[PDB]
Amino acid sequence: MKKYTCTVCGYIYNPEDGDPDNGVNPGTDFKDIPDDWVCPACGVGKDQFEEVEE
Ligand SMILES: [Fe+2]
Repeated sequence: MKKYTCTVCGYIYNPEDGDPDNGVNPGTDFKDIPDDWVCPACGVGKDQFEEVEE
């Protein structure tokens, strides 16, 4: 799974860690995160994130 970054603030979503305090368990691919989740650092929608190509 690839990491995704919030293109508004720079936060990085790492699938190995998830975002558990907001219901995203470690091991969740970004596309499977429920679509109403927002960036935990600035609050913008998932549509402002982009795949980080390794
Ligand atoms: Fe953000």
